[PDB]
Amino acid sequence: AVPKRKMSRSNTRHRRSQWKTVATKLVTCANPACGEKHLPHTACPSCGGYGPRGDRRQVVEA
Amino acid sequence: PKPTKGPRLGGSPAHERIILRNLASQLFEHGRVVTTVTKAKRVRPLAEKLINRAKTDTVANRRFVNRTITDRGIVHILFTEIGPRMEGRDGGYTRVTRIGIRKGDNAPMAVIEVISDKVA
Amino acid sequence: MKRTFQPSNRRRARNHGFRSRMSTRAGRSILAARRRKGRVNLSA
Amino acid sequence: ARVKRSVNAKKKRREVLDQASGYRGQRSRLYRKAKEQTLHSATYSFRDRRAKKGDFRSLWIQRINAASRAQGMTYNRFINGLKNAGVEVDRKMLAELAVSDINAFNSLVEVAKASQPQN
Amino acid sequence: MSKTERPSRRAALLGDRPGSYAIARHVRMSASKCRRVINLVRGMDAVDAVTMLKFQPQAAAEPIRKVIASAMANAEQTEGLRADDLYISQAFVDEGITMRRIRPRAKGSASRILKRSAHITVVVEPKEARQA
RNA sequence: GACUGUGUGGUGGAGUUGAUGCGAGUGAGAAUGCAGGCAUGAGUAGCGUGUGACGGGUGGGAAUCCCGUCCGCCGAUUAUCCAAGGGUUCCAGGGUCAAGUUUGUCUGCCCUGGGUGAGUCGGGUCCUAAGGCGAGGCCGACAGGCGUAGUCGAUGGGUAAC
RNA sequence: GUCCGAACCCACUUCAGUUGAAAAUGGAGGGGAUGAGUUGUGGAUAGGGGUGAAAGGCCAAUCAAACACCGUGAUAGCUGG
RNA sequence: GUACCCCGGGAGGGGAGUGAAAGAGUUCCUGAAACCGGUCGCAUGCAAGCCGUCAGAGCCUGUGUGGUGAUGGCGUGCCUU
Ligand SMILES: [Mg+2]
Ligand SMILES: [Mg+2]
Ligand SMILES: [Mg+2]
Ligand SMILES: [Mg+2]
Ligand SMILES: [Mg+2]
Ligand SMILES: [Mg+2]
Ligand SMILES: [Mg+2]
Ligand SMILES: [Mg+2]
Ligand SMILES: [Mg+2]
Ligand SMILES: [Mg+2]
Ligand SMILES: [Mg+2]
Ligand SMILES: [Mg+2]
Ligand SMILES: [Mg+2]
Ligand SMILES: [Mg+2]
Ligand SMILES: [Mg+2]
Ligand SMILES: [Mg+2]
Ligand SMILES: [Mg+2]
Ligand SMILES: [Mg+2]
Ligand SMILES: [Mg+2]
Ligand SMILES: [Mg+2]
Ligand SMILES: [Mg+2]
Ligand SMILES: [Mg+2]
Ligand SMILES: [Mg+2]
Ligand SMILES: [Mg+2]
Ligand SMILES: [Mg+2]
Ligand SMILES: [Mg+2]
Ligand SMILES: [Mg+2]
Ligand SMILES: [Mg+2]
Ligand SMILES: [Mg+2]
Ligand SMILES: [Mg+2]
Ligand SMILES: [Mg+2]
Ligand SMILES: [Mg+2]
Ligand SMILES: [Mg+2]
Ligand SMILES: [Mg+2]
Ligand SMILES: [Mg+2]
Ligand SMILES: [Mg+2]
Ligand SMILES: [Mg+2]
Ligand SMILES: [Mg+2]
Ligand SMILES: [Mg+2]
Ligand SMILES: [Mg+2]
Ligand SMILES: [Mg+2]
Ligand SMILES: [Mg+2]
Ligand SMILES: [Mg+2]
Ligand SMILES: [Mg+2]
Ligand SMILES: [Mg+2]
Ligand SMILES: [Mg+2]
Ligand SMILES: [Mg+2]
Ligand SMILES: [Mg+2]
Ligand SMILES: [Mg+2]
Ligand SMILES: [Mg+2]
Ligand SMILES: [Mg+2]
Ligand SMILES: [Mg+2]
Ligand SMILES: [Zn+2]
Repeated sequence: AVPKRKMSRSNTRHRRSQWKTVATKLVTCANPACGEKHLPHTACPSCGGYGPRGDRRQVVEA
Repeated sequence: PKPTKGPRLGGSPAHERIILRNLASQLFEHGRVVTTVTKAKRVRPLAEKLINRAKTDTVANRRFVNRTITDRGIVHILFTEIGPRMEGRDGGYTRVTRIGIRKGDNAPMAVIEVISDKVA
Repeated sequence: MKRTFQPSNRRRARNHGFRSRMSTRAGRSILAARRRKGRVNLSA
Repeated sequence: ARVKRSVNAKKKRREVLDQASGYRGQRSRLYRKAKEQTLHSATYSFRDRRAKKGDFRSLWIQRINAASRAQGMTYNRFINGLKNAGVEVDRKMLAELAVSDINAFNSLVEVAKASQPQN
Repeated sequence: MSKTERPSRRAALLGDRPGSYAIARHVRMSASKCRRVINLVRGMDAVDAVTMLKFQPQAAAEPIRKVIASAMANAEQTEGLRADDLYISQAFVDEGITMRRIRPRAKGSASRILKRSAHITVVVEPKEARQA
C-alpha cells in the first residue's frame, strides 16, 4: 500500500509529538565522600561503589 | 539448570551453551567479569552449580567439573581457591551489579563476581 | 552474471585505436570531427 | 528587451496570501491553495451579504412573534393590525422595541388589537 | 535604513537581561533527533542538565551537554554568574546544511539519502529570572 | 478592476521617479511541462548468508581499533601463486570534514614521503597459424573491391639458473 | 553421441525474492557429464544486412529490421497546454 | 581573512580586535517563498468539519484597532474535457 494523500500538518504533528524520551532520573550517591549522581541500582561511575552508607562495596575500579 | 525460555544468546542455542560455559570459565579465571546484564544473570546459576560441585574435592568431582570449563587450570583454581573459600556458604557464591550502558549499542552492562570475603 | 563489457586492451586498440581509425576514410573523418569538437581523446 | 517576471508576479501573490491570512493548513501558506479558497470566500461573501437581509428579517420576526404572543396575539394578526392601523414601523424597529421598550411594544400590540377587523 | 542598535543574538535572546548563551552550528546530527533531547533539557537547572545528559542514552545528549557547558562558561566569564545558580532559560534546534547522497537499490534504482545537520542554541540565565 | 500612496517604519547599499511618446524575450496554477530547493510517507522499511566471549591497552570518546587468552568457522578452499583486468589501492608516518549502510582512535579513505633492480622468469630483439594489411597488379563511373611479391599477427613453435 | 556420479555446462519442478543480495538470482531437488562436450585467447561475418540443430531467436541489460548522428523544429483531421 | 583570552578533542560558539558596516567572517553583496523551529496571545479533549462565509458571546489587547473564536445559519475543491 501507498499513502494516498499528503498528511496534513495537524495529523503529522499529532503523530510526531509522541516520538519522545523520558529524562533519566539519577540518584545521589550514598557515599558522603562522593555525593555524585548515578543511576538507581547501579554502581556510581565516580566513586565506583555500591550499597548504603555502611556497606559501600567497590564495584568499578574507576 | 533452568532453560532460557526466550530466544538464546548468540543466535543459536549451541552458541549460547558455548558462551555460557566460556563466560563461567572466564569468571572463575579472573574473579570478576563485565559481561552485560542478561549474560551475567544467565551465567550465574551455572557458575554457582559449578562452585557448589567444587566445594567438595574428589577426583570424580574434578572430572565432572572438567566436563564443563574444560581448562584444567581453571578447574584447579575452582577446586583450590574458590572452593575452600565457600566452606560455610550455603549458595550465593556470586553477585551481579549493574554498571551503566554501552555507548555503542546501549547494552545495559553489569559485572558478575565471585564472593571474595570468607563467610566466617 | 556475465555482463556486456569484458575488457581486453588488445581488442580495444585494434578496434577503436588511432591506427584503426586512420586506416579507413570514415575513421579519418571521425578523427577530424572529434578534433573540430575539441575532444582530448581522439581515439581509444 | 528581456523581462523578468518576478517583480510583477509577486504582487497578486502577496494580495491573495494577505486575503487568506486566517485560513487553516495550506490555505494560508500556499498561493495556489489560498487562491482557490478566496474564490469560494468571495462567492460565499456575495451570497451571504444578500442572505443577511433575510436572516435578520427572520430574527426580527421571531422576536416580534415571541413578544406579541406574550400578549396573546400571534405575529400575523399583529402585523395585519399594524397595517390596518396605518403604523409603518418596520420589522427591526419593532424587534428593538420588543427587546428594549417592552411597554411601547405592548402599546403597539394594543393598537393592533384595536385595529383588528374583529371578524 | 541601516544605522545603530544593529541586531545581535544576545539582544534577541536576552535583551539587557543577565545571562549568556552558546550556539553549536553544523552539528552532524538530525534536527529532530536533537530536539528529542532539547525538549527534555529545556527549563532545567544547568548543572542538573549537564549531569543528566552525562547519563542520557541518546547520542544527541553529548553535543547538547557540551553546548550547555559552553553557555555556562560564557555566563561565568562575562557576567560573573556562578554555574550553580544558572538555569536553561531557552533551548532550541534549527536545521543546518543537508547533504544529498545516493543509496543503490534493487533493479538499478538509486534512492536519495539525506544527511542532515542541526544548530543548537542554549540560553542560560540566573535562577532569580525564573519568576520574572 | 488589473492594482496602488507624493503615508510611515525596518532591512539594504547604487541607482532611479513623474510627464509624454517609442519598442517588447510584457504578466503563469495546471502541459504525467523543465531546473533547483523542500515537505509527505517517517524517525517508518532496510543496514546485503554467519559466532563470538573476555582480560588488558590506547583515547576527549571503544560492542565495532590494537594486544593477549579462550571459543567457533573455512580447508579441492574463507589457503597459496599466476593470467586477464585494475593502476599506486602496496609500505611508513600524520589525520577523522567527506566516503564506510552503525560507531570508529580504524580503513582498500585523505595527506606527506617512500617502495617495483633480471644475459637465463613473462613479452620484444626470432618463427609462423587464423586473420589483417598489401609494391606492382587485376577489377570498379567516382568512392572503392580483391590480391601477387611481401609484411605483420599468439592463443602455438624456439629459447641459457638454481 | 553407453550407465551411475563431482568439477564443469545446463535450467525441469518447487519455495523464497519480486522498491530483490541480484534490471533474471538464491535454497532444495533436477538434465548432460568421452562428447553433436565444455572452456581460454585472438580472429571473421553488419542493419533489409549478418547469424540462426528455426524460437522471428540473437546481433552490447527492451530487435517483425540494432545503435549514433544528420534531413529535423519529420508529420499527426488526434490528446494536452 | 579575526592577534590574544575562555568553554570544547575538535567543530562551533563567547569576549576582544580590524572595518563605515562582521547579522559583510570566506557556505562571506542583497537574502524572497516553500520548509523547520523557540517564545507570547486566544481557541481546542461530547466532537461528523471542500475547512470557508454571514451572524456572534467570551478572552487578550487597546499600539482604543487589532488578534483569537465558543456557538448559530448557509455551503460538495481547481483545471481540463
Ligand atoms: Mg487521526
Ligand atoms: Mg522452554
Ligand atoms: Mg538478535
Ligand atoms: Mg550443534
Ligand atoms: Mg558491453
Ligand atoms: Mg417560529
Ligand atoms: Mg524604502
Ligand atoms: Mg546492477
Ligand atoms: Mg515612461
Ligand atoms: Mg513570456
Ligand atoms: Mg510559479
Ligand atoms: Mg523537480
Ligand atoms: Mg520527513
Ligand atoms: Mg520505534
Ligand atoms: Mg507505517
Ligand atoms: Mg514498524
Ligand atoms: Mg526493522
Ligand atoms: Mg550479517
Ligand atoms: Mg560484526
Ligand atoms: Mg584478536
Ligand atoms: Mg571446522
Ligand atoms: Mg581430501
Ligand atoms: Mg603493473
Ligand atoms: Mg598515496
Ligand atoms: Mg585511490
Ligand atoms: Mg595500506
Ligand atoms: Mg560513519
Ligand atoms: Mg587511522
Ligand atoms: Mg595508515
Ligand atoms: Mg625479421
Ligand atoms: Mg597470411
Ligand atoms: Mg597500390
Ligand atoms: Mg620475416
Ligand atoms: Mg612478430
Ligand atoms: Mg554418455
Ligand atoms: Mg567456470
Ligand atoms: Mg522455465
Ligand atoms: Mg513466487
Ligand atoms: Mg543418460
Ligand atoms: Mg574482431
Ligand atoms: Mg510464430
Ligand atoms: Mg539484448
Ligand atoms: Mg523499416
Ligand atoms: Mg525538409
Ligand atoms: Mg507538431
Ligand atoms: Mg484526454
Ligand atoms: Mg557612511
Ligand atoms: Mg543585515
Ligand atoms: Mg548560503
Ligand atoms: Mg548573505
Ligand atoms: Mg467541551
Ligand atoms: Mg449530519
Ligand atoms: Zn559515588
